[PDB]
Amino acid sequence: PRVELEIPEDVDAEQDHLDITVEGDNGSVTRRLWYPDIDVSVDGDTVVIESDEDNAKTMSTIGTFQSHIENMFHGVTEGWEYGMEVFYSHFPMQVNVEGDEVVIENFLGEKAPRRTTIHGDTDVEIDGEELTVSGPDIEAVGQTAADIEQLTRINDKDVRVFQDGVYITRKP
Amino acid sequence: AEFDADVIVDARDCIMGRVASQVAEQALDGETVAVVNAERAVITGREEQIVEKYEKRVDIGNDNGYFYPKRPDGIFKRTIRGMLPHKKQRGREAFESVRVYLGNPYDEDGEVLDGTSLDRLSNIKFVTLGEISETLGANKTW
Amino acid sequence: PQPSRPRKGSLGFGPRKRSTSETPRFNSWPSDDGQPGVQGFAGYKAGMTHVVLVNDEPNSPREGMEETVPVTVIETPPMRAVALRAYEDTPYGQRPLTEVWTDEFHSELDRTLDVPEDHDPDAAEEQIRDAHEAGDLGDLRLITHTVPDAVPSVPKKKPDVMETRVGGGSVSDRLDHALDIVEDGGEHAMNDIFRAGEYADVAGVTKGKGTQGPVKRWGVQKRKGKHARQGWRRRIGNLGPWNPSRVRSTVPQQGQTGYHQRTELNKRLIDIGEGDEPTVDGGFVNYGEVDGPYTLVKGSVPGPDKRLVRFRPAVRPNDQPRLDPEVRYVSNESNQG
Amino acid sequence: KPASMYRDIDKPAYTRREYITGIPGSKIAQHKMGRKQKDADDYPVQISLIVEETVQLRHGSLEASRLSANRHLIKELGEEGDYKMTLRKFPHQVLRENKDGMRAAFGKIVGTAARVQAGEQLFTAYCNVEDAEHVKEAFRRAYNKITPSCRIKVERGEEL
Amino acid sequence: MEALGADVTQGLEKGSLITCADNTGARELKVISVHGYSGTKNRLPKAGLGDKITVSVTKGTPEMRRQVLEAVVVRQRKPIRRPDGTRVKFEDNAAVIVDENEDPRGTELKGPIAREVAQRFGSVASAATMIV
RNA sequence: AAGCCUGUGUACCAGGAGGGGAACAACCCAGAGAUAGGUUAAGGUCCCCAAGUGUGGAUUAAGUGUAAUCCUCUGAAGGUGGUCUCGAGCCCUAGACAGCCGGGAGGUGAGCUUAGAAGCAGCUACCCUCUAAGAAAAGCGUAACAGCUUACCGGCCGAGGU
RNA sequence: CUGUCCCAACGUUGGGCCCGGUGAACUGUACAUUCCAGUGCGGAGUCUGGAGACACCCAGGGGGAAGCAAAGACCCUAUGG
RNA sequence: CCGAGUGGCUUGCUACCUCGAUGUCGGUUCCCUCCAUCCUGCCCGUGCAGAAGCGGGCAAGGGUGAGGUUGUUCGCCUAUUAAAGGAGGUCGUGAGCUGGGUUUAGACCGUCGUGAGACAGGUCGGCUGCUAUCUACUGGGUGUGUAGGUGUCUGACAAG
RNA sequence: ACGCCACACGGGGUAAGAGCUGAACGCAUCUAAGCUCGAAACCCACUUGGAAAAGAGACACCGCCGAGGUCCCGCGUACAA
Ligand SMILES: CC[C@H]1OC(=O)[C@H](C)[C@@H](O[C@H]2C[C@@](C)(OC)[C@@H](O)[C@H](C)O2)[C@H](C)[C@@H](O[C@@H]2O[C@H](C)C[C@H](N(C)C)[C@H]2O)[C@](C)(O)C[C@@H](C)CN(C)[C@H](C)[C@@H](O)[C@]1(C)O
Ligand SMILES: [Cl-]
Ligand SMILES: [Cl-]
Ligand SMILES: [Cl-]
Ligand SMILES: [Cl-]
Ligand SMILES: [Cl-]
Ligand SMILES: [Cl-]
Ligand SMILES: [Cl-]
Ligand SMILES: [K+]
Ligand SMILES: [Mg+2]
Ligand SMILES: [Mg+2]
Ligand SMILES: [Mg+2]
Ligand SMILES: [Mg+2]
Ligand SMILES: [Mg+2]
Ligand SMILES: [Mg+2]
Ligand SMILES: [Mg+2]
Ligand SMILES: [Mg+2]
Ligand SMILES: [Mg+2]
Ligand SMILES: [Mg+2]
Ligand SMILES: [Mg+2]
Ligand SMILES: [Mg+2]
Ligand SMILES: [Mg+2]
Ligand SMILES: [Mg+2]
Ligand SMILES: [Mg+2]
Ligand SMILES: [Mg+2]
Ligand SMILES: [Mg+2]
Ligand SMILES: [Mg+2]
Ligand code: NA
Ligand code: NA
Ligand code: NA
Ligand code: NA
Ligand code: NA
Ligand code: NA
Ligand code: NA
Ligand code: NA
Ligand code: NA
Ligand code: NA
Ligand code: NA
Ligand code: NA
Ligand code: NA
Ligand code: NA
Ligand code: NA
Ligand code: NA
Ligand code: NA
Ligand code: NA
Ligand SMILES: [Sr+2]
Ligand SMILES: [Sr+2]
Ligand SMILES: [Sr+2]
Ligand SMILES: [Sr+2]
Ligand SMILES: [Sr+2]
Ligand SMILES: [Sr+2]
Ligand SMILES: [Sr+2]
Ligand SMILES: [Sr+2]
Ligand SMILES: [Sr+2]
Ligand SMILES: [Sr+2]
Ligand SMILES: [Sr+2]
Ligand SMILES: [Sr+2]
Ligand SMILES: [Sr+2]
Ligand SMILES: [Sr+2]
Ligand SMILES: [Sr+2]
Ligand SMILES: [Sr+2]
Ligand SMILES: [Sr+2]
Ligand SMILES: [Sr+2]
Ligand SMILES: [Sr+2]
Ligand SMILES: [Sr+2]
Ligand SMILES: [Sr+2]
Ligand SMILES: [Sr+2]
Ligand SMILES: [Sr+2]
Ligand SMILES: [Sr+2]
Repeated sequence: PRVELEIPEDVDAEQDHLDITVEGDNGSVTRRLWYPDIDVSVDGDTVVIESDEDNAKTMSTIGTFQSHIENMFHGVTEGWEYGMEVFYSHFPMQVNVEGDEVVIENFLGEKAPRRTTIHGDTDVEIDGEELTVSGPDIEAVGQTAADIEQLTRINDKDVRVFQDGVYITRKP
Repeated sequence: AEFDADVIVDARDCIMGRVASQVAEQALDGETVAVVNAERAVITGREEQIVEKYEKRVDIGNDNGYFYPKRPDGIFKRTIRGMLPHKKQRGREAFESVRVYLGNPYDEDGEVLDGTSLDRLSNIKFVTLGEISETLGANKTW
Repeated sequence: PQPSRPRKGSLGFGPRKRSTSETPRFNSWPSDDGQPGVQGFAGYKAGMTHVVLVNDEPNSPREGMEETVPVTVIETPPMRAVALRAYEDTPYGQRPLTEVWTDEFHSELDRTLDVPEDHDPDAAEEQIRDAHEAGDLGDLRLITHTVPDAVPSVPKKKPDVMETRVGGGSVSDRLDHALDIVEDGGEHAMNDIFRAGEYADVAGVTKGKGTQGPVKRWGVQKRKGKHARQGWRRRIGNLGPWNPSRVRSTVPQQGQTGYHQRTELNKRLIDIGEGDEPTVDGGFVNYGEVDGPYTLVKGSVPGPDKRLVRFRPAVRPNDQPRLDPEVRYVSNESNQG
Repeated sequence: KPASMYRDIDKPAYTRREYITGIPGSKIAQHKMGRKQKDADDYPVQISLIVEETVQLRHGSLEASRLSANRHLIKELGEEGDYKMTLRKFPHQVLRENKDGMRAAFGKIVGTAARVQAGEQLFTAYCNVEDAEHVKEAFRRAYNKITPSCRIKVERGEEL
Repeated sequence: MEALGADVTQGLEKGSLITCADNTGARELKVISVHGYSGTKNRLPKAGLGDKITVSVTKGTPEMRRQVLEAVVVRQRKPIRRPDGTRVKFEDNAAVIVDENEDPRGTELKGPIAREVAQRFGSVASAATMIV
């Protein structure tokens, strides 16, 4: 099979070997698209994903590569953003960005600061009880958002009563 | 330290077992063989089960001993030994006229033996000898 | 149902054989951080005493109070880095590339080595720098030796030679740092490397006890009660089960005990001085009188009096350093009595 | 006692009651279920449970499977739902157990079983197109209580 | 437990008979167990100055005899080492009966107590006539 | 149940070599004077190891498997949108399947029961208007309302879907 | 009451170890540097597959040689005592 | 309930191996192992507020102890404990120990027998050989190989 | 020894598990390719042995008519020979 993705005018995509790079006004993203017998190439104004095989496993990856590339198109132009709300009940939670990692202090009254490093060129902006994670690589951004929510995970006690933590409010 | 090899084989991206099989045959026919870029030789399959097999070989042993190599260096050398009657005169002579190297210490580039090369564009389930050695705990000296 | 019980002795210090070199050989070095510097030193064990110290630990309820502490006195005269050996990184690990020697040699270094009469320091140095350009230079170390002659209590004059790694800033800088030391005469002291209050790892060849049985050597029980009168007193029950039909090397058996190399971790240096402040009245038993450069190590040190011991900056410290501890008293009371 | 002991047909047929005494009663409560006053022809759908391997099924298993199947039909169609089910096999084969070692080993009588050849109908139910999926569910529960793997086959019925 | 501020060589074992240094009515106490202790094969469980032990009353008033109670070791003959190096030893082995909250069951303590025990059990110490 | 016990017919071991089966009384080839050349049998042809890294085609991703027979080689009932292949029925460019947007309206909060019950406690009935649709309501939700959606209709999309 | 034990230590005498002299016995189908598995009359240093293995010598405690020692004293059998 | 299995710890069955002998039970001492996990680590569910639990998953690194009766294994009981898990190694281990039980020769009691005497009943007493040839391992030497010496190292592997 | 001293942290990769991106199947989906995490367990770290590693190693200096070694002698930080 073969699928043709016309690259946006705002964007220009180059590719060597199994690596594809996508650059736009919002940045650039490089990925590796390696799977048996699937050739990904840049044919002038379009990206081509093709293979001589058409079995379920091959069709699966082809459809997967497409979305990965379309997501890259969207990332280098409009960008990707996740919104988060920091909710707490008894202990005022302090969420700050320090260096290349977001730190959370006084979670549930804990003396030790919980933290996590930010993935890639992802940007985390905090304004009160609202957080916004954004960047060109949906992979990196999506993880950073998730990691922040995971950062306040609690297994010891009943989550229904202890609901403190930062949650994903808006998904792109 | 210098090895007058009548043949220099490049294992890069080549199926270890298939190369070994041919290198054994040649050493038994009087050829002095040198396998190069061992760290880049490859073996097909699911990495997790492959590693389990080689890890088991490391754990096995006792006082008598079962010394199994961890470096891609010896893994390949041992693979070859298993295809030679190394305890017989003729067999030990052949095995001893075969050496494996990390990278290529020669000026010539090795040759690729027919039917031993693997196509990375058609295969995703395979592993590198070097990757196995790192997993085994070897000190990446290559 | 036969209660559980840990085995007798550790399986990590074997085989329990006589050591090859009476001079200890570190098998690991500190990490490269601060400025370049020799990562070790050596001295000769003299004996023990105790010192009264002011509790240093900031987390101790006794902080600031008098505290008695055991101390092993080690004579640490100046040593001499006589050469700079360079290692190159190869597919088979590290290998010595070349060495840069000097001209100034101790009058009796020829009791152990065939001292150099003709050498080319720059030729060697050049080969090293070319290697560094190529990016094949492995760590850098100094050939070092002691001056037993400076220690009256030790009968030997024949110097003990060991190699000590040099760690530091950039390789270029520590390389230069090394060459400087050597060129001079190599003469350096405990001061140059250690400061009282830091933690050092001490290595040494333990006291020898010749052949000893399983009880003493491995810590197995003696026969008990009625069993102790039947003809067996200090022999283990059996050498193993019916199967496997062989004796495993893990069963505690007789053999050489002592005179093994040991590396004791995190030994606190209580004080580095010089003179005779630590000497005991009557003299250290089986040793003599201390009156020169010395070091006070907290606690015990492997080896008998007179043996060579090696110091190294702790490679795995647990506590932060509390420099120059206040020593309010050093006992000089006779050790005979 | 495990069925492994009696599931195979590795012994002569042993059914002659004129030469066998003290045979335990059957645990099978009924062979005709549902509305036994009605005919099988009065139904559009007819589904049978077919045994895929030749075997012996102890009366204890027949009852357990017959039970778990009809018990489901009751729960889903009511104690009088419009359906009828039949267990067509009867446990004729008498079973022994040797419970002195191998001396005079001929076993004492301990039970009865039915011999079923592969491809035979053990159970056959008749229902309306609506209750077709309910009878299929009763059989699924039934074949989980007899030794062999089975096929739930729809004989009279094509509303698919 | 809270550090003692002194090194101890346990001088007692399971089964040892010791003095009950109080006015509870129990004169002799038999050591049965050591709170928080876990030994090793063949090792007779040991207790020393400062430990909380379970005990049975061997000698004393009828009401007290045969009772299984908790207690605190206050004195022992085997030496203990203090921070300044000096060793400290007593004339006998003694313990004081205690309740769930570690308060002495009796009203008065007989004989001297070790200062180290005071650190651990304050209410016990604040009943001591002498503290050495 | 047994490498169990006890029959029966037969071939074999015993008393049967040699070839094969890793080894191995009775499994396969094979019944054998000596010596010599040749061709096969069982079995095998990537190396160890004589002969193929043989050809056309397909499947498998688990190292499944590379294990005729067997005390010896396990693998079961039950389950599987892992994947490949074949058949039947129905829907679909008069636009299907799914997703997204929009609409989801009135008589009337049906009657009854009830202080109240207004799709949704229970009982009965389950009717007709506007219209391109829209139940006397399929599932949550409320003290009861509210609220959120399923059915149902319209658009966007565009090719197979079930 | 105590080293029976916790829990072992040091010491004493005679051996043990090295040297001169004296100088046996048990045991021996052969071969034999083995180890892990397998196989086999079902409990192999010797068969099969691998692994390991440079030779000789000293001291040791006894895991294996289904170790050495005695034609099983249990059990059954004998037209035995 | 019924149905399907895995293990080879119990018991039973069989009679293949040894009757010109493969030393018993229990205990002890010393070594290795298995996981069907008692504790410890990391997790999932809860009839999960918390605390304390109950159930389940990965997981064998380490730990799993001291005592009273009994020859006991097993088991009962006590106080401690994070917990005081189970099993294999000729039911590991007598050319290592012990010798309390079973099971010689002495004796008593009960039951049986005309009796000698018997008991899958109880009870008191009642023996533990050998100088290691080979192999195995723990430690110590002498030689040869690598191919003049001194000193310093490297690290394939190996152990925890 | 009954006395005294010392015996990590941290990295890397995983299991169960928590997730991200994501298709087969326009949706959904932690999984099919890819990825972020995550056990006292695995690897590294750390300690001990280790030129007989038969690819039997490296470096520096001394020496081949003399470097060095053995015997001898006085002794032990060593030791049954
Ligand atoms: C103290 C010295 C004596 O030594 C003994 O008494 C031993 C402890 C004795 O042992 C004693 C003591 C004891 C407890 O066994 C250790 C007992 O069961 C036997 C019967 O007698 C041995 C082990 C017996 O040999 C054993 O004979 C058993 C019947 C079978 C067993 N093996 C094969 C299972 C076997 O080793 C044996 C039958 O005596 C061996 C026979 C070859 C030679 N004897 C006759 C000699 C002359 C001995 O008398 C002796 C050397 O003078
Ligand atoms: Cl090994
Ligand atoms: Cl061979
Ligand atoms: Cl692949
Ligand atoms: Cl003992
Ligand atoms: Cl206790
Ligand atoms: Cl014939
Ligand atoms: Cl494999
Ligand atoms: K016998
Ligand atoms: Mg809780
Ligand atoms: Mg003294
Ligand atoms: Mg004094
Ligand atoms: Mg005990
Ligand atoms: Mg015959
Ligand atoms: Mg060939
Ligand atoms: Mg397989
Ligand atoms: Mg006989
Ligand atoms: Mg008899
Ligand atoms: Mg024997
Ligand atoms: Mg498990
Ligand atoms: Mg273990
Ligand atoms: Mg046994
Ligand atoms: Mg034995
Ligand atoms: Mg014996
Ligand atoms: Mg003996
Ligand atoms: Mg008795
Ligand atoms: Mg008796
Ligand atoms: Na492979
Ligand atoms: Na190994
Ligand atoms: Na004796
Ligand atoms: Na034995
Ligand atoms: Na009978
Ligand atoms: Na014949
Ligand atoms: Na054969
Ligand atoms: Na396989
Ligand atoms: Na004594
Ligand atoms: Na032996
Ligand atoms: Na079974
Ligand atoms: Na025993
Ligand atoms: Na464990
Ligand atoms: Na008991
Ligand atoms: Na045995
Ligand atoms: Na015994
Ligand atoms: Na004995
Ligand atoms: Na980790
Ligand atoms: Sr070939
Ligand atoms: Sr050294
Ligand atoms: Sr080392
Ligand atoms: Sr004895
Ligand atoms: Sr054996
Ligand atoms: Sr039969
Ligand atoms: Sr079934
Ligand atoms: Sr081929
Ligand atoms: Sr083909
Ligand atoms: Sr068998
Ligand atoms: Sr089979
Ligand atoms: Sr199945
Ligand atoms: Sr001996
Ligand atoms: Sr497991
Ligand atoms: Sr747990
Ligand atoms: Sr038993
Ligand atoms: Sr009992
Ligand atoms: Sr045991
Ligand atoms: Sr006895
Ligand atoms: Sr009895
Ligand atoms: Sr009796
Ligand atoms: Sr030779
Ligand atoms: Sr996962
Ligand atoms: Sr060498």
